[PDB]
This record gives sequence, C-alpha cells and structure tokens, in this order.
Amino acid sequence: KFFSYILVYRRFLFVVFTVLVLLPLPIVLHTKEAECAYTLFVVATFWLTEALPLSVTALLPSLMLPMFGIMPSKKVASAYFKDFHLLLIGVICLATSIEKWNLHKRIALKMVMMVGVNPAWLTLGFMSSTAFLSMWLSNTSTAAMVMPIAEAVVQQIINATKKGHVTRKLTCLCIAYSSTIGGLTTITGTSTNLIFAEYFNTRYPDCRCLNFGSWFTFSFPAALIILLLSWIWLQWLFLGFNFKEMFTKTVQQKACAEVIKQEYQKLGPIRYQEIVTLVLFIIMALLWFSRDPGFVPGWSALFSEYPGFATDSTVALLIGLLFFLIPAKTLEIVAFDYSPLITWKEFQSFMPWDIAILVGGGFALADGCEESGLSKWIGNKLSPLGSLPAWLIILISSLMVTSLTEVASNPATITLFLPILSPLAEAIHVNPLYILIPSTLCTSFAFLLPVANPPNAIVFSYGHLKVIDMVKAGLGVNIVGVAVVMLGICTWIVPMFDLYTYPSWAPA
Amino acid sequence: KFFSYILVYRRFLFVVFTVLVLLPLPIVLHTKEAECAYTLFVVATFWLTEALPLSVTALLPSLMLPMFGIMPSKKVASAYFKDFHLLLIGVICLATSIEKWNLHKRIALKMVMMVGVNPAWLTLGFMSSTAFLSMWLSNTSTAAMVMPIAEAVVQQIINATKKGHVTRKLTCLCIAYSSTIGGLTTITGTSTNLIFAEYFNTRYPDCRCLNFGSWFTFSFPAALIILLLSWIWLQWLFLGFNFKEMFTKTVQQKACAEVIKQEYQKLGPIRYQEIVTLVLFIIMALLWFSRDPGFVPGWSALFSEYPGFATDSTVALLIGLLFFLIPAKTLEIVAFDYSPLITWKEFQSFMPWDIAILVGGGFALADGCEESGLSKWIGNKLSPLGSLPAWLIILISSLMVTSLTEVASNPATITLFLPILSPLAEAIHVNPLYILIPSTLCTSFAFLLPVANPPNAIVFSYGHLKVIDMVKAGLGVNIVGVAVVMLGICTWIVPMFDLYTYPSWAPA
Ligand code: NA
Ligand code: NA
Repeated sequence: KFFSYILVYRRFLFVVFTVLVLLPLPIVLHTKEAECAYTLFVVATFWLTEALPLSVTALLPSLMLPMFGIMPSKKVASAYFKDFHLLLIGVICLATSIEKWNLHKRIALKMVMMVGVNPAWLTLGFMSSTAFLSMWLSNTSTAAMVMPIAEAVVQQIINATKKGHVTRKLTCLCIAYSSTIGGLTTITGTSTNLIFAEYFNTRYPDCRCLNFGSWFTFSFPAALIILLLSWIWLQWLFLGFNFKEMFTKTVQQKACAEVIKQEYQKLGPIRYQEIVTLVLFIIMALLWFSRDPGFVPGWSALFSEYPGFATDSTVALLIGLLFFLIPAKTLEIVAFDYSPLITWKEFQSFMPWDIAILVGGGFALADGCEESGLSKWIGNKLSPLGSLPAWLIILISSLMVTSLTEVASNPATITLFLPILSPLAEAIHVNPLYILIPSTLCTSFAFLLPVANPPNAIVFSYGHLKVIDMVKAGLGVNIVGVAVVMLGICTWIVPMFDLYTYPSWAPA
Repeated sequence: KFFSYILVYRRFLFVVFTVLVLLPLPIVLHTKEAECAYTLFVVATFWLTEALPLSVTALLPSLMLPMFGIMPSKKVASAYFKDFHLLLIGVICLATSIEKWNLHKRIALKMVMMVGVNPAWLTLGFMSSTAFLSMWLSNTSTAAMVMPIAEAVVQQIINATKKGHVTRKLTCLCIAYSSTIGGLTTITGTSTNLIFAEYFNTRYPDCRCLNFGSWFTFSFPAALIILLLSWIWLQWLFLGFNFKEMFTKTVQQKACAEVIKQEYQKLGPIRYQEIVTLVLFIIMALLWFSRDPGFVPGWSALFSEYPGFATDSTVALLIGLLFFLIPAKTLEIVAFDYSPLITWKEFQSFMPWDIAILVGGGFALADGCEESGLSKWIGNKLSPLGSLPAWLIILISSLMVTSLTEVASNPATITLFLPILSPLAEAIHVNPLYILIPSTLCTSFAFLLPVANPPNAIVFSYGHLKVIDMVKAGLGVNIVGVAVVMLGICTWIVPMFDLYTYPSWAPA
C-alpha cells in the first residue's frame, strides 16, 4: 500500500525533498554566494512546480534569507500608493459589478446571436465575445463562464456523428485560446500584465509612458491579427475552410438561431442593475481612450491646465467608487435600507491581492541577488557573451519564455525572468522596453497543455479534448503569435515607444 | 410617500449632501489651505458616520486631493515589506486554522465546564474564555461564535421568572465587554492595535521596542485587572455579589453541569485537524514569549549569535506556512490528493487587507496636511496652549478618544486622532509613546452603544438588552478601564518603556 500512499501525498513529499536535498550547497560551502543560490533554487522550484501556492512561495525569501545572514537592504522612493494600484482597484470594481449581475452572459449571448449562424462565423463570434469579455474580466472567470454556454449551444445544434465531436473540440479550443488572446489587450486582462506593470513602475519610476491607453494602442493590432489568424488556423485544422460558404436559410440554420434566441430569453429580461452597470462601463470605456491616444491627438480629455485633473487613476476610481453607493436593491420592514450595488466583502474577493505578495517576493529575491557575490557570479558569464546582437537576444529570450510557460504558470514565469531580463537590458545599453515587451507578450503564449494556464485546464476539464490535438493546434497558434509579436516589435511599436533610442529614465 | 423614501435612502442622500454642502469653502476661497480642509472634513465625516465603507472613504484622499493641485509628495525609506506584516500573516494563518476546524468552540466549552457551576463563576468562566479566544481571533468573530453557546447554556439552565432575564442580560454584556477587553492584550487582537502598530512602525522606523512580546507584557496586567473589576461590577449591578456563596451540590447545579457536558459531547470527539492545530498553536504561544520578556530575562530564544535567526516574523511564519502544507483531508478516485489544512482562498478572507488601505488613506490625508498652510493654521492655536502639563494633555486626549469612540467605529477614531496626536507629542518634547499608548488603549473602550463597535451590535442583535442598562453598565466599565490605564501609565509602563526620557528615534 506504500505505492498508493506515495502517489497520493506527492506534494508534501516533494516539498520536503526539495527543501532537504539542497542543503549540501550551504553546508559544505558556508558562503553567502551559495546560501543565496540555495534560496533562489528552492523558490524557483516551488514556483515552477506549484507545490505551494505562489504567494506562499513568494513569502519564503523574506524568511529563509535572513537566517543565512542576508537581509533586505537599500531603500526606495516609493512614497505611498501608486498610479497603478488606483487604476487596478477601479477596474476590479468594474469587473465585480459586471460579474455579480450576469451582464457578461448577456453580452456574450448578444454577440453570438448577432454575428451569424454559419459554423465558421459562429466560432468567430464565440472567439470575439470571449476576447472582448477577457479584456476586462479575468481569463479564468471568462473561460469558466463562457464554456457552459458554448457547450449548450453545440449540444442543441448537433441535436438537430463525428462532426459534432470535431465542432465541439474546435469551439473548446477557440474559447480557451481567445481568453488568453484577449487578455493581452489591456493591462488588467492578465496577472502577467499586472506583474510587468508593477515591476516596471517600481524599477523605473521616472518612466511614465506605460499606462492603460498606450498599452491598448500598442497591443490591439497584434491581438486582432493573432485572433484572426488563430481563428483561420483552428477552422482549417478541424473543419474545412469553405471560402464559398463565407461569401435563403436551411432548416439547421433556423434551428440553431431558435436555440440561441431561446437561450437568450432563458437569460431573462434586462434589469436596472445591468443597465446601470452597462452605462458606467461605457463611461469607463471612454475617458480612458481619447485621453492620450498614441496615433490620433485626443484633446477632449487632458485639455485642462490644472495638473492631475485628468489621469487614469482619477477617471478610474471616481467612476468605480460609484459602484459602492448607487442603490441597487432595496430592503416585513427588512430594515428599510438599500443595497450599494457592490459590497466590500465582494470586492475583497475578485481582487489581485496575491499578485502584490508575489511581486513583493520577487523584489525580495532580486534584492537578495544584489549583494554578496551571486550577481557577479552570474554576470561573469556575460563576459564571453554580449557580442550577440539585440534582436538575437530578443529571439532567445522570447523562445525561452514561451517554452517555459508551456509547463509553468504564467505569473511564476514572468516574475522569474523579468528581474533577470531587466539587468541584461540595462547592461547591453538598450531600451529596457525593447527587451521586456516582447517577452511579456510572449509569456501569455502558453497554448499547449492544460497545466500551462487555468483557462486550458478548465477547457480540458470537460474531457472532450485530447492532448495530441491540443498540442497540434497550439503549436500553430504559438508560432502565429510569436511571428505577429516580432512583426509588431519591428514595425510599429518602435515609433511610438522610441525603442531604438536609449531612454533617460534608464540608468547609465 | 416621500417620507418613507427619504427614510430608506438616507445613506445616498447624506453622502450627496455632505459632498455638496462644503463647496463654499473651496469656491469662495480658492485657497489650498481651505481646499485641504474640505477634503479633511469630508473624509472625517464619512469615517465617523460610516456612510461608505472605511476603505472606500480612505481611498478618497488619493482622488479628490490631486484635483485641487495638492498631490502626494516627499519620499520614504520603506524598502519593502516590514517586520509587522509577516507577523500579521502568521497570526492570521493561525486564526484561520483555529476557526475553520471549530477548535475555539471546544476551548470555550472546556473552560466553561472546568471553571464551575456557580452563576458568578459561570459568568467569570464565560468572560475568561471569551477574552482568551479574542486574544488571537477577532473580536467580531469571537463574540459571534461565543454568543450562541452562552444563549443555549442560559436557556437550558433556566429551563430547569425575571431571574433568567437578568442573568441573560448579564451574560450578554459580559461576553460583549470581554471580547474587547481581551482584544487589548495582543497586537493582533483588534484592528485598532494593527493601525497603531503600522503607524508607529512607519513614522518611527528606528524605534523597535514595539513588538508582540513587549506589547503582551505591558498590556496583560491592565487587561487582567480590568477584566476582574468588570466582572465584579457586572455581577453587582444585575445580580447580588454573595461573598458567602463564593467561598454538596443542588439539583440545579447537577442539571446545569449535565447541560454543559451534553453540549460538549454535541461538539463531538476531537479530530486530527483539531489536535494538530492545537499543537501548532501551543508552539506559537511559546517562542513568542520567553524570547525577549520585559521582566524575566529569557535566554532560551535569541541566544544565537547569528543575526535575524530569532525574530517575531520568522518564528511566526516559519510555523504559520506549515498550515499550508500539512495534510488534513485526503481525496471514486477523487484525484487521490490531500488537503493543505488551509486553502489560499480561505486565507484571502479572515485577513486585514482593508486596514492596509485604511492606514494608507490616513497617511495620504496626513501628508496632504503637511504642505500648503493648513498644518500651520492648526498649529498656531497651540501657541496660546502648550503651558498645560503633559499629564493633563494625556487626560484630555484620553477623554476625547473615549467619548468619540462611543458613537464611532474604533479604527476610524484611531486613524483620525493618531496622526494628530503624534505631531503634538513631538511638539511638547515628550516621548510619543507616552501620548499614544494611553490613547490607543482607551480607543477600544467603547462600552456604551451598539453602534460603537461590532461586538456590541452583535450582542444587542439578540434583542434581550435595553440601551439604558447597557449605558449604565458601560459607564462603570469605561471608568474602571480608564482608571486602570492611567494607573498603568503612572506605575509600571514607564520603567519598561522609558516614557519620561525623550527617545533618540523621535525627531528633534
Ligand atoms: Na482576463
Ligand atoms: Na479579537
């Protein structure tokens, strides 16, 4: 019975073994260079294998590092709060209000019904709705909400046969990929973008070119091209791309339209909470764009001479906190009080208060690798290197990030490589964004295994996909994504970000 | 129908009215001194009236202040993390593990059964158990858990008659008061202590005399004396204090002992999770005390020459994160995996992630009142004053804090007065602790109205108390608490804190 017991408690045994087996490195060295490497290896292993929760692992460098004589040092000019925390709080308020009233279901069903009834057009509508929802909501929640609806749609469309199996695989894969693809577009879409934004804001406080509007402007074309190419590739791989059929309704089309319509009525008539949430969401969609657009000069906002009147944090929370006071539900007296349309206990959830601890642990580990001699021990390997051109370094960095994120969680991968890429970016005397942006975009490209990211695991949990097919589709999707990211870096990101010219905010 | 509509939506109307009616102060002045006072008044009104959640109000100074031209300034030497955040995380892990397995119920029932069956001794046992539980758990949760048990106990003891009504009032009041009284003993007992600890750590980073062991050592005698005197006073007010009966069992005693025992079996036999949680809790009880005790020299811990080997944060989390990996519950396969005895989604709740935003808003408001001229406009009133002796300033400060906390939430009161008391403490050239400690202790003394603090509201929610009786008991309890706090400040806190001598960490 030992075999079953070992196979059950793999997590505890692996944690204990990983902790214990690296003790030779400190004990037979008694050197700070080895003692910091011990902590780095343990934390990296726990992050990549997911033995403990990511925040739990990130808390480790604050505890085991001081035991070795290495303690947090240096200082900061953080003052308090940030321009990013406020924007994040506002976006989370918006997402909570959208989710708790099931407005996202109405939006998704409306788009699916409106796009059309052609199966290729139906998959395109599913992908577009999922990406649009994942722009604001989280990838995990968006996928877990959209998947049941699509499963019902395919079950009732096929109820009117390997074709159904193939179509269901196609729609599962397209939803899984579109969640992440739409995550790239906005800063709040994915926790990886949150980690990159926080790290860049802390490490380069002078740099302020990174914000919601600029991020959307430089990420939207890449996401759109990737979405279209991925839809085409998925359609071609499973079904056949009938160009003539793309270009009088059959019985099947009428039946599927009826099914979609009756699901839409099953959602129910619109309510006051849904309409007020939609109005506030539309108001938030504006005043974020048209403030400082990259291409079109926007003078409607930020035309005031007063400083700080128009900024992302202000326009975010000044509207978001309205979700905490607008009367939604009243109430045999029932205390005769209304409902705030959002309760603070609901905002306590749905909020990235674990990415904060994660990036804090990343900072602690990076600062630990700034004293002693581990940093120099790693950097002396750069002496034989460094003759490689910048584009080549970009190529290896992007390929390594994409390869690692296939078998590791995206936040762990980004927090593991970003504090390594940044010093390398500053060493070669190149714009740090030139290195970080392709790597940050490619981190989310984890399109191969259910273990890669939660959306893929949720999609595979329905047990209607095979690993071989998922890998076959994801190889093409990842190749297309990497190609489009490289094309964007070479073509249009540089003029709007000045990637070729070294910046003033970067250190000498 | 206008009257009912107004009486229902008082919160929204009051928020709008408070925001709008103070616009004369900025508009007809156009002065930064008035524009900062406008924000201060609005935030203070929202904090004291609880129109919006406290964190929502604390977010306001980050939004409306920059609109007036006043922006966050200065810098900090925070580095990252703290010695307090790690300890708080460890204590919250311990509390979550205790609560989710219903160990606190077993502890409370065991103490109640063990203390005795005499009604005075029964109330003393209830008070002692509630205080001991509230030392680690939160006051709100401790009261909300203990109250049903005591209600059942009194209902079945009286089932074997105004005496039952009087005894039930007595036990309700004693639980309500003991929750807060036990909250004072430890730093993590009450959110007010968290706010004071965070503010003191940020404003005086050099000062390190404030930690778990020192806080317990200087707060335990005061809490114990207050508890004993409050028990005596509550017993005398409602029942009669029969000294002869204090000093052969009657039928009523046998019946109540049987009722307590059968409730104890109703709790159920002990489990593995409960025993492992108790073992880890006992281990955490040690190694916090006996590390650096105030009176008895403790050399069992902190005897290592290695720096940072023995500290509160390390001994807290090195044991707390064990709650995240110890196998509690296994699992027709059910994936054959164990349960970590704590899930990160459970630690996301039960955690003071709103006090962080609250103290951040307090810092933002205080820093706003450091530039322009509002600080000088308030401080020029100190020129006629300042001849008052230090003890007199203590007296007015403590009375004002106690009076305000009767009708306001304790965290709001402490975050409103602490950034005002600290500059006053530094101005008179006196130890800041001498001012802050009596005020911080007296802040929790809110023993009069259900609106004062959540434990009183929960106790009154059962509807077996009257406001007149609650006020009558709370006046005596508050007088006793204030007297004991003053006696402690005069007698034994000074030798262990050096309150009479100005400290080096305080600014010149
Ligand atoms: Na998302
Ligand atoms: Na408590």
